[PDB]
Amino acid sequence: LGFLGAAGSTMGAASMTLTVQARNLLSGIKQLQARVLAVEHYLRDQQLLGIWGCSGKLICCTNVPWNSSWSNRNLSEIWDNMTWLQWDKEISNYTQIIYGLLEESQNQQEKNEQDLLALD
Amino acid sequence: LGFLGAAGSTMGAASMTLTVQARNLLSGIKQLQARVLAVEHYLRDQQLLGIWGCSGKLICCTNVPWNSSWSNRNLSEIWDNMTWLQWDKEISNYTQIIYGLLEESQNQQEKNEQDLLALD
Amino acid sequence: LGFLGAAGSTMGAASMTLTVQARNLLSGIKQLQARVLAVEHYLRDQQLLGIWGCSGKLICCTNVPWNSSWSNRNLSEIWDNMTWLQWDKEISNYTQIIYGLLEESQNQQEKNEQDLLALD
Amino acid sequence: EVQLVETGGGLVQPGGSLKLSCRASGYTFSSFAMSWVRQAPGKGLEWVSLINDRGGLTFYVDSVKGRFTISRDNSKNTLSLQMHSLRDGDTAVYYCATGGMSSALQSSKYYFDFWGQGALVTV
Amino acid sequence: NLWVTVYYGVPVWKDAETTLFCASDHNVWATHACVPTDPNPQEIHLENVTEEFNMWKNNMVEQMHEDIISLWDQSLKPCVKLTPLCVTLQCTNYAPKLRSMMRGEIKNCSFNMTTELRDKKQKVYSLFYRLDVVQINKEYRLINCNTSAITQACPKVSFEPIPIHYCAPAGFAILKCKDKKFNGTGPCPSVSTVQCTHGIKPVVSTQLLLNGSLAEEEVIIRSENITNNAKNILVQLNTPVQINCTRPSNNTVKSIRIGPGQAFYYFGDVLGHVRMAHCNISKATWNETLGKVVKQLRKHFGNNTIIRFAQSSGGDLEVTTHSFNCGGEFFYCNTSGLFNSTWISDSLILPCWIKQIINMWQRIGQAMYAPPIQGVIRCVSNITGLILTRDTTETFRPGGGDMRDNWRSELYKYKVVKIEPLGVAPTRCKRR
Amino acid sequence: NPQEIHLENVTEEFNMWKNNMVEQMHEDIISLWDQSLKPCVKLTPLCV
Amino acid sequence: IRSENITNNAKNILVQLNTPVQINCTRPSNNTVKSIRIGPGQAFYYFG
Ligand SMILES: *[C@@H]1O[C@H](CO)[C@@H](O[C@@H]2O[C@H](CO)[C@@H](O[C@@H]3O[C@H](CO)[C@@H](O)[C@H](O[C@H]4O[C@H](CO)[C@@H](O)[C@H](O)[C@@H]4O)[C@@H]3O)[C@H](O)[C@H]2NC(C)=O)[C@H](O)[C@H]1NC(C)=O
Ligand SMILES: *[C@@H]1O[C@H](CO)[C@@H](O[C@@H]2O[C@H](CO)[C@@H](O)[C@H](O)[C@H]2NC(C)=O)[C@H](O)[C@H]1NC(C)=O
Ligand SMILES: *[C@@H]1O[C@H](CO)[C@@H](O[C@@H]2O[C@H](CO)[C@@H](O)[C@H](O)[C@H]2NC(C)=O)[C@H](O)[C@H]1NC(C)=O
Ligand SMILES: *[C@@H]1O[C@H](CO)[C@@H](O[C@@H]2O[C@H](CO)[C@@H](O)[C@H](O)[C@H]2NC(C)=O)[C@H](O)[C@H]1NC(C)=O
Ligand SMILES: *[C@@H]1O[C@H](CO)[C@@H](O[C@@H]2O[C@H](CO)[C@@H](O)[C@H](O)[C@H]2NC(C)=O)[C@H](O)[C@H]1NC(C)=O
Ligand SMILES: *[C@@H]1O[C@H](CO)[C@@H](O[C@@H]2O[C@H](CO)[C@@H](O)[C@H](O)[C@H]2NC(C)=O)[C@H](O)[C@H]1NC(C)=O
Ligand SMILES: *[C@@H]1O[C@H](CO)[C@@H](O[C@@H]2O[C@H](CO)[C@@H](O)[C@H](O)[C@H]2NC(C)=O)[C@H](O)[C@H]1NC(C)=O
Ligand SMILES: *[C@@H]1O[C@H](CO)[C@@H](O[C@@H]2O[C@H](CO)[C@@H](O)[C@H](O)[C@H]2NC(C)=O)[C@H](O)[C@H]1NC(C)=O
Ligand SMILES: *[C@@H]1O[C@H](CO)[C@@H](O[C@@H]2O[C@H](CO)[C@@H](O)[C@H](O)[C@H]2NC(C)=O)[C@H](O)[C@H]1NC(C)=O
Ligand SMILES: *[C@@H]1O[C@H](CO)[C@@H](O[C@@H]2O[C@H](CO)[C@@H](O)[C@H](O)[C@H]2NC(C)=O)[C@H](O)[C@H]1NC(C)=O
Ligand SMILES: *[C@@H]1O[C@H](CO)[C@@H](O)[C@H](O)[C@H]1NC(C)=O
Ligand SMILES: *[C@@H]1O[C@H](CO)[C@@H](O)[C@H](O)[C@H]1NC(C)=O
Ligand SMILES: *[C@@H]1O[C@H](CO)[C@@H](O)[C@H](O)[C@H]1NC(C)=O
Ligand SMILES: *[C@@H]1O[C@H](CO)[C@@H](O)[C@H](O)[C@H]1NC(C)=O
Ligand SMILES: *[C@@H]1O[C@H](CO)[C@@H](O)[C@H](O)[C@H]1NC(C)=O
Ligand SMILES: *[C@@H]1O[C@H](CO)[C@@H](O)[C@H](O)[C@H]1NC(C)=O
Ligand SMILES: *[C@@H]1O[C@H](CO)[C@@H](O)[C@H](O)[C@H]1NC(C)=O
Ligand SMILES: *[C@@H]1O[C@H](CO)[C@@H](O)[C@H](O)[C@H]1NC(C)=O
Ligand SMILES: *[C@@H]1O[C@H](CO)[C@@H](O)[C@H](O)[C@H]1NC(C)=O
Ligand SMILES: *[C@@H]1O[C@H](CO)[C@@H](O)[C@H](O)[C@H]1NC(C)=O
Ligand SMILES: *[C@@H]1O[C@H](CO)[C@@H](O)[C@H](O)[C@H]1NC(C)=O
Ligand SMILES: *[C@@H]1O[C@H](CO)[C@@H](O)[C@H](O)[C@H]1NC(C)=O
Ligand SMILES: *[C@@H]1O[C@H](CO)[C@@H](O)[C@H](O)[C@H]1NC(C)=O
Ligand SMILES: *[C@@H]1O[C@H](CO)[C@@H](O)[C@H](O)[C@H]1NC(C)=O
Ligand SMILES: *[C@@H]1O[C@H](CO)[C@@H](O)[C@H](O)[C@H]1NC(C)=O
Ligand SMILES: *[C@@H]1O[C@H](CO)[C@@H](O)[C@H](O)[C@H]1NC(C)=O
Ligand SMILES: *[C@@H]1O[C@H](CO)[C@@H](O)[C@H](O)[C@H]1NC(C)=O
Ligand SMILES: *[C@@H]1O[C@H](CO)[C@@H](O)[C@H](O)[C@H]1NC(C)=O
Ligand SMILES: *[C@@H]1O[C@H](CO)[C@@H](O)[C@H](O)[C@H]1NC(C)=O
Ligand SMILES: *[C@@H]1O[C@H](CO)[C@@H](O)[C@H](O)[C@H]1NC(C)=O
Ligand SMILES: *[C@@H]1O[C@H](CO)[C@@H](O)[C@H](O)[C@H]1NC(C)=O
Ligand SMILES: *[C@@H]1O[C@H](CO)[C@@H](O)[C@H](O)[C@H]1NC(C)=O
Ligand SMILES: *[C@@H]1O[C@H](CO)[C@@H](O)[C@H](O)[C@H]1NC(C)=O
Repeated sequence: LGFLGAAGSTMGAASMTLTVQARNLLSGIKQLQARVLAVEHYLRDQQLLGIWGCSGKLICCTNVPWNSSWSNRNLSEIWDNMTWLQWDKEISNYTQIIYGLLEESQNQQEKNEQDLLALD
Repeated sequence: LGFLGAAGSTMGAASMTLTVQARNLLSGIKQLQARVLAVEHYLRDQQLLGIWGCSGKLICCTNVPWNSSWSNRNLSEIWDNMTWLQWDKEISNYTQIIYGLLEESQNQQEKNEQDLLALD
Repeated sequence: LGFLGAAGSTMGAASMTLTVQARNLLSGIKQLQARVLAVEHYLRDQQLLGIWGCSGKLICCTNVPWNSSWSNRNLSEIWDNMTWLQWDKEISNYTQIIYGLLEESQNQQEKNEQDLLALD
Repeated sequence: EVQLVETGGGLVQPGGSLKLSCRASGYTFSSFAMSWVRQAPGKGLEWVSLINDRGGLTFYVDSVKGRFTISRDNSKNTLSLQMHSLRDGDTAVYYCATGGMSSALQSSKYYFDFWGQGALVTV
Repeated sequence: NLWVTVYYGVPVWKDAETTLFCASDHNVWATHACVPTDPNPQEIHLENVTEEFNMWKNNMVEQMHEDIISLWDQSLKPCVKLTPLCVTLQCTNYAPKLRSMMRGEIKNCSFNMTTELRDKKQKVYSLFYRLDVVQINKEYRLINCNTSAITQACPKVSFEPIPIHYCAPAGFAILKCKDKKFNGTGPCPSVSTVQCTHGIKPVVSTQLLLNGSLAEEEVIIRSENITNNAKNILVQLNTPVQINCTRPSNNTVKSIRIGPGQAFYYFGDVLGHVRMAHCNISKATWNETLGKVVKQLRKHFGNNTIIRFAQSSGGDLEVTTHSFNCGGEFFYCNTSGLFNSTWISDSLILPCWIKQIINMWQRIGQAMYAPPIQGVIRCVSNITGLILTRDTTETFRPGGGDMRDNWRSELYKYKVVKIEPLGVAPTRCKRR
Repeated sequence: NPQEIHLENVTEEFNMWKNNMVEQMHEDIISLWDQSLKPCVKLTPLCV
Repeated sequence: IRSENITNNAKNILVQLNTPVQINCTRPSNNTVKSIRIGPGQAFYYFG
């Protein structure tokens, strides 16, 4: 395929091209500003992903359950019958909620890990 | 609370607001230079932390013992009865020593892991 | 020693100074552009390591076997009798092949981990 | 002055269930880990379960590992133990106790400081 | 038994010097080039945090000074260069039969001026204020010819002091002091953190400060060193004193072309009467205001020490008279009627005058020509503070000239710190 | 090698009248034009 | 003696010495400098 080649395909197939997309995200004043901004944008996503407990991973998962109010649309018949562009609109009003939960159920894990390692 | 809201609280209590602080560290020439510098600073801290074996963690512990000479003022004395701004002065002359030890007792770990993985 | 002090030493000996080299990679338009580029270069290497499944590590091994066509030179012949500068020429035509393999034999791992975590 | 007061208990036939609870005061409840200790009529003391101060980490003795749940509520200042699939060997006085593990920032104890009087469980 | 634990995101900081960016919601200040504004400038009170402030070492002040000078120069750079006007002028008195205060203040001069074509000259008559010309031995020259070329300020660019907010770059924070009766240095216990400062109006004046903030409770007297006569004393008032300034002359503005797309604007004539510019100050308010200032000065100098105010001592107009920009005209006013007392334990009028050749910020070598303002001028502002200097009595006189002090009076509440979110402490765990 | 990838099964909304690429081209063309006239002879002496 | 191509006579030869040769240069004449304002803020300096 190539960059964005899977954009019109289902979430299932598209999940296998994450490497392709990731490699194309990262590389007179106005041109220099654009480059600096691209770096800041990139780093903010990496910081966020790291905060959530997901660092050097393209795919990772956590302990935050999916709420049925967040566009409950089956699983198998939707995951493989929907594109990412469509999914992105289906849950666009919930990403801030999800992101907040992802951070909370990480800070809890760091504290639990720190305590377990303190047991002699 | 909010950014720096825990600055006047104890070290223990303030350890629970690390996420808040982390998210506010990262987002015509003079201003563009300031942005570039902020990025370089950010990356230097991330590199350093990664060298010590601490990657995406906000809290991580290691194998370097605390020396009693490094202001070892008891334990509850600092976590419950001191703020981070005070702690930063109590050990300000030992951070380079500690950082050197943290780097060393990592490189040793990487070699041990590399050898163990070589056993059949 | 110091930065690049191990450049003339064998690969085995030089593998112990990786920390030194890594720390020297990070810190009017022409000069500002040079700084922005240094950051973009750094980040590309970090992205690549993350893609390969090797994040906060200076040394990491993977599941890609060494192909003897990629300049086989024994084992001790390389590590105890060659410098990194020489090795760099011995396999200069194979780095893209190797990198492609390193990315593929990661995506295979991420999917296998995702499926194992789905078992109850 | 520590006030650890157990309730619940009673006679439950084998295979049944019950819930014990302990209310507490005097000491900041949320600052301490708590455990349940069993006093069988002839054994004296058996450790059963431990919960950390935030209510997120629990540990059990093998004999109740697949049957009992230890839980905490820091707004209620309540410690509780839910027993299931009770057996004759579980007849004992069950004590509410303060102690055991700590927070990793605060002088780990590994001993019990305070005890309640104990609820009686007969299977 | 304890091990080193590393924490990232630790709420600590160090004093630091950085570049702040501005934001605001044409004007001389490039407000359109400074607009990354924030409708919700959240402020976080920091409980139990005491920080040391020092307004005399505050680099936010130095940056504000540099930014203002730079914006001024950029905005008024692409304008008409009045180099063709550095000619010999033939002048007489505008109103030779006038027996008023304005007798001799306005000159009626002629020029041999350039025009659109290089082959021709035109005879031009215009009016000048006395302070803009020099007799050279009839036979006058513009005063700027002695040192520099002069540029006509663009008529389309306003001198209104639109508020500017200063915002921190990521990794930095601005801390407010917020104690009451904060004298510029030391440990405020009421500190709060903000992303960006309140808007500060870049009002430029000498002697008296206009349109600034007020003290919350009582007059606050600040100094780098209260006993060093080489230093200025900045006085912040807790009440405004209203001042009403005017230019009671209906002027007509004329213009000519002096080159290929270049035009010169000038003072043509006066309709109605010729009257002296002036400012009105409530007499009672001013006397009460000084009484408050003296009461506070006695805290440093003694309640048995006689304190007197006196007339400014000398130098050029920017240091001997009050000056401000109202309606675009540049006024100079005599404050000798205010600083005249001796304190021991209806309205006041300041005569004023205006001039069109202005040397801003001691930048000798770069003059500006202020085009005349059509019609009449009325301008109302309050005095929010004043600048004093010092000679069994103490003598206080008005100060000025160095604009950094005008900005110190607004930025005294802020400091910039660098966030350093990484540190270690002993804990009880070993990694594995 | 100006590679192009067909986005099979992608439909997208275009609006040429709100396309800011036009505004950038407009400004860059004017700027280049103007820059190129800076190091040149002024003819103000000819306005006679 | 250094050269890009020592056999190419069109190239320069750069010769680095291992010892300095001292050279003393002078303008043995006491000159007086005068100045004239030639415009509003400009002055010309010249050999008087
Ligand atoms: C201290 O703060 C006060 C309060 O803001 C400030 O006084 C204000 O000054 C402005 C400008 O000098 C006054 O606004 C004028 O009001 C008249 C009313 O008819 C208008 O005609 C004026 O507009 C003309 O000029 C504009 C310039 O671009 C043109 O665009 C326009 O078409 C007109 O030509 C202008 O709006 C305002 O009324 C006063 N406020 C008071 C209470 O008088 C004062 O100047 C500040 N002090 C200092 C020293 O700056
Ligand atoms: C799923 O999300 C819904 C809201 O979208 C959560 O329900 C809300 O919970 C709060 C908690 O007090 C109530 O006040 C709201 O009235 C609830 N709203 C609705 C529509 O029920 C729900 O609890 C979430 N479920 C899970 C499992 O987290
Ligand atoms: C704790 O720190 C002290 C110094 O702060 C270390 O002791 C020093 O060790 C060097 C080793 O050559 C001696 O030369 C110094 O004289 C020692 N100083 C003192 C005061 O004795 C000590 O070894 C450190 N402890 C640990 C466990 O690292
Ligand atoms: C090692 O690399 C060589 C090539 O450098 C691989 O051999 C090739 O494999 C392809 C597979 O279709 C054949 O078409 C080529 O003809 C092979 N080349 C040669 C020279 O035989 C080899 O398979 C690789 N080894 C491993 C273990 O993967
Ligand atoms: C500008 O012109 C003035 C007027 O001739 C020069 O300054 C005068 O110098 C005499 C010397 O005693 C003083 O008495 C006058 O009072 C001065 N006049 C003023 C207005 O200051 C002045 O030096 C000239 N400036 C330059 C750069 O030559
Ligand atoms: C604040 O001002 C006072 C003046 O009132 C300074 O004190 C003088 O310092 C000089 C330094 O050589 C001494 O010679 C004087 O005798 C001092 N005066 C008195 C009355 O003692 C004081 O040092 C200034 N503060 C600072 C920090 O410089
Ligand atoms: C300042 O106060 C004076 C009065 O002392 C005002 O002067 C009067 O202004 C009115 C306006 O038309 C005239 O009719 C009076 O004849 C003036 N009186 C005198 C004595 O001249 C003056 O206008 C005030 N100025 C301001 C700015 O308010
Ligand atoms: C400046 O002085 C000139 C010279 O007297 C004034 O111009 C004269 O005005 C009278 C009034 O009718 C005319 O008759 C003359 O012909 C004018 N002279 C010239 C040479 O044009 C001029 O008006 C004065 N300027 C102002 C603003 O009053
Ligand atoms: C150094 O300069 C010499 C002199 O020009 C070059 O040699 C000439 O190379 C051309 C190439 O066709 C021959 O035709 C000439 O006959 C050569 N001249 C001589 C004297 O042999 C020589 O190649 C240059 N060296 C390099 C590296 O370019
Ligand atoms: C350049 O030539 C002029 C003209 O001869 C010299 O100026 C004359 O010097 C004599 C000496 O006393 C004067 O009497 C003349 O009046 C001067 N002429 C003028 C026009 O002023 C001039 O000095 C020569 N320049 C130098 C540097 O010697
Ligand atoms: C486009 O839709 C058709 C429908 O069957 C599908 O077969 C094809 O693979 C889709 N294209 C992409 C890029 O997924
Ligand atoms: C929901 O998932 C089940 C799984 O078999 C599927 O059979 C069902 O049709 C799905 N419902 C939909 C898509 O409405
Ligand atoms: C989902 O199934 C419907 C059934 O006709 C099909 O039209 C649609 O294109 C499918 N969606 C995707 C993303 O392939
Ligand atoms: C988000 O909220 C808007 C409010 O009108 C609504 O129309 C839209 O459908 C919502 N999106 C989702 C994913 O529910
Ligand atoms: C400030 O100190 C008091 C002293 O008891 C404490 O209660 C309060 O919580 C402290 N403030 C913060 C932010 O912790
Ligand atoms: C160390 O902390 C404990 C906590 O109770 C305290 O009792 C002890 O006295 C402290 N150590 C010293 C030397 O004071
Ligand atoms: C430590 O305890 C003392 C006891 O009075 C208290 O004043 C101080 O504020 C405490 N420190 C902190 C950081 O709260
Ligand atoms: C650091 O060294 C200085 C040198 O005088 C000393 O005063 C200070 O107390 C030292 N800091 C610590 C944490 O020991
Ligand atoms: C250089 O080569 C010699 C050969 O014996 C070896 O001993 C020496 O250690 C080498 N230097 C480095 C820096 O490895
Ligand atoms: C190649 O490896 C073998 C393994 O025993 C070793 O004996 C031989 O000497 C090696 N070749 C070279 C050139 O060292
Ligand atoms: C490897 O061994 C050969 C044997 O002659 C020697 O010449 C060569 O320099 C050695 N390589 C290194 C890096 O020391
Ligand atoms: C890379 O290819 C070139 C092509 O001529 C060859 O000469 C060189 O030896 C090759 N390098 C390696 C490491 O085989
Ligand atoms: C303009 O130049 C002429 C030339 O003779 C002169 O007579 C006239 O007085 C000049 N005008 C002025 C205003 O100097
Ligand atoms: C401001 O307060 C500090 C507090 O120590 C004092 O030393 C300083 O002299 C005060 N400023 C004046 C002008 O007195
Ligand atoms: C100034 O003169 C103009 C001439 O039309 C007149 O309209 C205006 O009202 C006058 N202004 C005053 C204040 O008299
Ligand atoms: C300034 O003008 C206002 C307008 O109402 C007037 O009330 C006030 O008294 C004037 N101030 C002075 C000092 O005259
Ligand atoms: C200033 O106000 C005080 C208030 O009593 C009064 O006594 C004093 O005489 C006033 N001064 C003048 C000059 O009127
Ligand atoms: C000035 O008045 C204050 C009022 O409390 C008093 O404390 C102070 O000592 C007085 N100073 C003198 C010099 O009398
Ligand atoms: C202000 O008026 C006083 C009154 O005598 C006079 O001494 C002073 O020089 C005047 N100031 C100016 C700048 O004219
Ligand atoms: C100061 O007040 C006295 C009182 O008569 C007066 O004579 C003197 O001229 C005044 N000075 C000024 C500058 O107004
Ligand atoms: C005068 O001071 C008051 C104090 O609130 C302020 O509201 C008013 O705007 C000030 N006057 C001017 C012209 O700003
Ligand atoms: C410089 O040294 C190199 C070493 O190989 C030699 O080939 C070259 O001809 C020399 N050039 C000169 C000008 O000496
Ligand atoms: C040059 O002439 C000046 C004139 O005062 C004299 O002082 C100076 O010494 C002379 N210099 C030489 C080198 O003769």
